[PDB]
Amino acid sequence: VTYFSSRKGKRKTVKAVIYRFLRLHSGLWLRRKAGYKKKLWKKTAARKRRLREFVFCNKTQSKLLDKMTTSFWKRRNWYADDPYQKYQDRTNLKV
Amino acid sequence: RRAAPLGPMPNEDIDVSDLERLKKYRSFDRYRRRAEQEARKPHWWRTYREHFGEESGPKDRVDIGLPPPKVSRTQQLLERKQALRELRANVEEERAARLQTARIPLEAVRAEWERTCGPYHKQRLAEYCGLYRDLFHGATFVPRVPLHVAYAVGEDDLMPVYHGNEVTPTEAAQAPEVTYEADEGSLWTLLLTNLDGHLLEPDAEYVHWLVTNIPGNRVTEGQETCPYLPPFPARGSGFHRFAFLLFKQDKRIDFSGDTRPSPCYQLAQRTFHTFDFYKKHQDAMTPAGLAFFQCRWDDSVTRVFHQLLDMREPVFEFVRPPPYHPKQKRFPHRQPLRYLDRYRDSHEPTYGIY
Amino acid sequence: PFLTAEQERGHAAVRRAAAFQALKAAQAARFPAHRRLEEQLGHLLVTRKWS
Amino acid sequence: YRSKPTHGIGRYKHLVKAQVR
Amino acid sequence: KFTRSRIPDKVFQPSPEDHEKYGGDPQYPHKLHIVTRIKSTKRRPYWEKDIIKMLGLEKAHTPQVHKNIPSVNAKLKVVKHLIRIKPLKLPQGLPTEEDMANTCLKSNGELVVRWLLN
Amino acid sequence: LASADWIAEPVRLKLAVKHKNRINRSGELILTSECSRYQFRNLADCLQKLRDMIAEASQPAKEPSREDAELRRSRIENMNRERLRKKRISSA
Amino acid sequence: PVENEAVAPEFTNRNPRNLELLAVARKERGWGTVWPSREFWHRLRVIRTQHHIEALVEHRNGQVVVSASTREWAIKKHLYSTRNVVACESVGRVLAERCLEAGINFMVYHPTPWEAASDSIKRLQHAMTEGGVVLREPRRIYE
Amino acid sequence: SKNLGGKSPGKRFGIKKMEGHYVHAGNILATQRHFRWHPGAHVGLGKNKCLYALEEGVVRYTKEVYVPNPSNSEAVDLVTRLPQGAVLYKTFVHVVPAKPEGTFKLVAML
RNA sequence: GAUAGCUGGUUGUCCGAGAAAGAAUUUUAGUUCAACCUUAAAAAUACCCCAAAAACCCUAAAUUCCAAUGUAUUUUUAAG
RNA sequence: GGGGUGACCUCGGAGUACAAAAAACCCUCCGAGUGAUUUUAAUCUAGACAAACCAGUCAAAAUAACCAUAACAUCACUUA
Ligand SMILES: Nc1nc2c(ncn2[C@@H]2O[C@H](COP(=O)(O)O)[C@@H](O)[C@H]2O)c(=O)[nH]1
Ligand SMILES: [Mg+2]
Ligand SMILES: [Mg+2]
Ligand SMILES: [Mg+2]
Ligand SMILES: [Mg+2]
Ligand SMILES: [Mg+2]
Ligand SMILES: [Mg+2]
Ligand SMILES: [Mg+2]
Ligand SMILES: [Mg+2]
Ligand SMILES: [Mg+2]
Ligand SMILES: [Mg+2]
Ligand SMILES: [Mg+2]
Ligand SMILES: [Mg+2]
Repeated sequence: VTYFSSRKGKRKTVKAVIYRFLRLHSGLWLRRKAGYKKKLWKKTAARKRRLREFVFCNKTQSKLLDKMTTSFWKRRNWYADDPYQKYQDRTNLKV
Repeated sequence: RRAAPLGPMPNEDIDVSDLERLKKYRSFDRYRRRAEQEARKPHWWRTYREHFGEESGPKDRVDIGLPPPKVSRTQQLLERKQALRELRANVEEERAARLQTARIPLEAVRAEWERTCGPYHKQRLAEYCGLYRDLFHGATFVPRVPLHVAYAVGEDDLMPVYHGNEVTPTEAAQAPEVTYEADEGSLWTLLLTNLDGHLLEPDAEYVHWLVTNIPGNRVTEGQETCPYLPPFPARGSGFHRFAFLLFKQDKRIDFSGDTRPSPCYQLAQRTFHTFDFYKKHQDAMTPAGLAFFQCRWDDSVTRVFHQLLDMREPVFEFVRPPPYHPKQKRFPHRQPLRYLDRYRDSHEPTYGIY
Repeated sequence: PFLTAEQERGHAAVRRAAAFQALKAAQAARFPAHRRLEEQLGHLLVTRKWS
Repeated sequence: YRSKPTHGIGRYKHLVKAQVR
Repeated sequence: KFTRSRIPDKVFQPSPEDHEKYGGDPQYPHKLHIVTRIKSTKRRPYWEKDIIKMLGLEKAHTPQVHKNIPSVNAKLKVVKHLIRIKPLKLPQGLPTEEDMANTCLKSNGELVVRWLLN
Repeated sequence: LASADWIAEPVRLKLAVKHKNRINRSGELILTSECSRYQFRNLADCLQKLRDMIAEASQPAKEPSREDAELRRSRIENMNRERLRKKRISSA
Repeated sequence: PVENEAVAPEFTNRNPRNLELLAVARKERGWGTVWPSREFWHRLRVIRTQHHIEALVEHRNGQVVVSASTREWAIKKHLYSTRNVVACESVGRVLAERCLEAGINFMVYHPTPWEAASDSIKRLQHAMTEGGVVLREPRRIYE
Repeated sequence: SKNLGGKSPGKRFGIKKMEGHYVHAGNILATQRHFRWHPGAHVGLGKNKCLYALEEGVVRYTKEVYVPNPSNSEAVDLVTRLPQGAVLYKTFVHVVPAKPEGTFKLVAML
């Protein structure tokens, strides 16, 4: 992760994270389950459902992704007909 | 580390040596009977009944009722053996039993059952339905004398009221008729009590029809303390129980504090306690007849609530407790995307400052 | 012993509850102190000269 | 459990054996 | 493996001669224990360290008063090989609120209420 | 409901027969909406339910289809209590 | 207001039969490993000895609700050969009548795979079905 | 040398919830490879021989009798070969429901 | 100013608290997590824990969960 | 138990690890890199085990068809 670029002198970001992740404004990161397209005929139905289902990440990986992504991808997004717009925020988090 | 057994071990009586000489059972049915018989013994370890409410095991129930009809055991057994021999002497009965073509006089069976063993079955049925636990809380009686209650739905339509039947207020709107064998030298009292339906006090019950000083079997000749009131269960909480209690008394009981007026359309006045009533009239009254039945809500209850009682029909509902959800964490690990839907207050996008 | 296990059942619990509540209050009273005008206006006294 | 007084209550192999001069 | 040592209850059965040997009351047990830590906490297990900390015996050679209930008696049995235990004796009864400052604790195990009268 | 003049007499009678379980004793039909948090959507749902009731009361081709999984028990207990109701004895 | 208008919304129904009739009671799901399964509200039990036949209806707690035995004098003096299929059928009809009277309509019956093929037990089940008492207790609402 | 594959991580096959713990619906009470604890009231049996509570309450363990399923030929033969005084006992795990079924609340006084 | 998982050096005072290893790795000379630990903030239950309980052929020291009781520590949050 | 040579590199069972869990050795023995058959065994979602992470395990209720009373595919130590 280039912390100081050579052209503009800013901090770049890796594109693998933006390709295989999605940042909610609440700080959580959404990803796909590893292996949801490999050898489906050898796996059980419950395993196929667990593979197809989405999952969240923990604090360490969340901070890693926050360090690997710049300030642009951490903005607030209001997309037209966005399914995750309902999940952009957090409710009833008594911590 | 080993410990000492706190009592006899289950399989320590049989011997281990020479198992071939020891007789065995070869029937799964016999083994099942043996296991079910042994499971009912008061073991010393933690069992299923102790944890799932064996009702404190043995219960010293007070018996408040008439003594059993004293019969001659020898003569009864001799007559029964003679009847059995006379029955088995027939050849036509054996032919019918071989051809599997034989019927039974169910009416005579019902009559003889009510005469000899109906009381105990009705007692255990009332115990199962929870009659005595709510009428006396410490005592169960035996319905020695029978009691046939019947409602009239028309000209030739008669609905009986057995121990635990389901009779709707549509049939129960009019006053029922009671029948029971009794001589013309005693006094009886009939009391119809609704155990479920009191809105304010859960530990109290309603009275629908109380008539005392019944000369013999003539129930109409007796003076009625409270006029008959049709059942009125709530629409939400259904299946209430209504019990007909019959008490035999020796003296002419007179009471003014328990006297109800002619309209008697006040639920505050129709607030009864069978325990207190029996405490008051314990010297003379003895319970001998019992007839309880189930009653749920129907279209006829609205009329009783509006015209008679002058009340708005209350409606309940069997609402279930909300499902449990753990404390919401900051970073849920390996949880589905719907994890935020389990703590969502409402399915509406909330725009705070925008 | 003086007492038995069945006699000591919850004989001193209000004291434990009060001590735990006092600990909770002492931990909850943790907060930055007050900043008064004196702490800022006394620094000017370093140049207090004789006229 | 072994340290409990009810130890060996499920013991049954000593009741059946399933394994002349 | 070296683990905790369950002490059988037979060892804690007093003999008819131990009462007269240690000067104890055979009928009425004592009410309060004076405990004083003798040995150290080093080279001792972590559970013994926790017990000796929770019993309020950090400062060595300083007496502390505790109850006589089986609850604390369990811990006292666990760490019995590290403390001296005496029964608290009250020759002048429980001190009132007017003598809380003039009390004293003698070495033999008694609590005098009026100490250093003028 | 009895003063609703914007509906026909058979429509009013069919509504009073069907939805009598939610009618107050003073003859006031009541509709209630609590799904959404917006009073506008609540009123929209109430008016839609009223329209559905008007339609089901006005369309004469309603065969009145009823469920079975929730009515089998009622039918069985009805037949069973009728088995005892079959006693024909003069009374009153 | 009206003195009879009070409601006290927290209404308690002390009747143990209420939930069992409303089919919202707590079924005893579970064992699966031992037989028979104890997931029901009422349980039919047919005990066949070499002399007498007993048809009992026991609750999940173990208490007998309604019972019909060939030892009873009513059936004993009316019927011969208390062991035969005619006896089983008569006991079944009497138990069906007593169940209709007591108000119990749904019960379970789990016979062995060999007793289910018997002649007396089949006719007993047929008589119980014809008498009005139907087996296969309803499924628990929100089980 | 001659022994290979002797290394394998532990499966954590043990009892999860002890007697007295307040569990909810769905919690795995105990896992096992062989039948060591049998389920009882309100305790289901997964296809991997796991025991899970079905109702919310308190967990208990009781020594009870064992009546096998008549379809299990092995258990039927064992029962038929048992002597006249033998009754099989097992350790059954139960869940005593503490929360009531439901409540009757007033909706509207019509 | 090539690169070094490798060696060597790394400059004032005092005080507080302070850790010896489970998992991956062309990996065992190192790295990245976990468990401990440090810095600030939230809360409330924390360790000792009698009964009672945890398998079937025989099997010890003791284990795991829990009252009360003695102490105040424990669990999350943000940086590490 | 220095390298080289020999052997191994992944997964499961039993003992080592006697009783909740886990626990290594170039410690001792079994094995697996699939076959046979038919009941071809789904969606969605409570709540839990295990675990650094990736992964693996379950599973109440609700859905359409089969009895209107099952669907966990079975067997081969079934565990791989
Ligand atoms: N891994 C580890 N090393 C330690 C710990 N404490 C001290 N050391 C190391 O031990 C050495 C000092 O030895 P000591 O003075 O503790 O006897 C130093 O190399 C130091 O880094 C510890 O807690 N963990
Ligand atoms: Mg290993
Ligand atoms: Mg191993
Ligand atoms: Mg350099
Ligand atoms: Mg290296
Ligand atoms: Mg220091
Ligand atoms: Mg770290
Ligand atoms: Mg213990
Ligand atoms: Mg505790
Ligand atoms: Mg060497
Ligand atoms: Mg080589
Ligand atoms: Mg865990
Ligand atoms: Mg289901």
